Amino acid sequence: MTKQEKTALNMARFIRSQTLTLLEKLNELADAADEQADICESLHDHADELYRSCLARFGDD
Amino acid sequence: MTKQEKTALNMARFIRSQTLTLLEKLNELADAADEQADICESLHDHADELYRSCLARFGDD
Repeated sequence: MTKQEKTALNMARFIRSQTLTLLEKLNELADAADEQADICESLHDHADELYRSCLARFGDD
Repeated sequence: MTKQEKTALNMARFIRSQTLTLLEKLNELADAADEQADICESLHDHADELYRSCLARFGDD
């Protein structure tokens, strides 16, 4: 892939990892952050979908 | 807010900022990352919704 695509792929990997870390933190606050943990769950799945879409488009090459 | 809520709010702010940076990068690659830029657009809006939900729940106090 190009260098510019590699930066974007690396950034998508990082965001997926940070949204998982934040989901864990919101889940640890239990009832105090319940709605927020539910939104973040969907955010993490959305981050994972973006990362896999970038890997598929820019990789194997 | 508590210290634990402040960590989660700060993390949600950071993720919102990183998803905007990644959206700009994917938009700069134009047709080469078009589907990915469309997914990331929705990701950034989702990140913004999470941050505003955390600010509303944990703030003004």
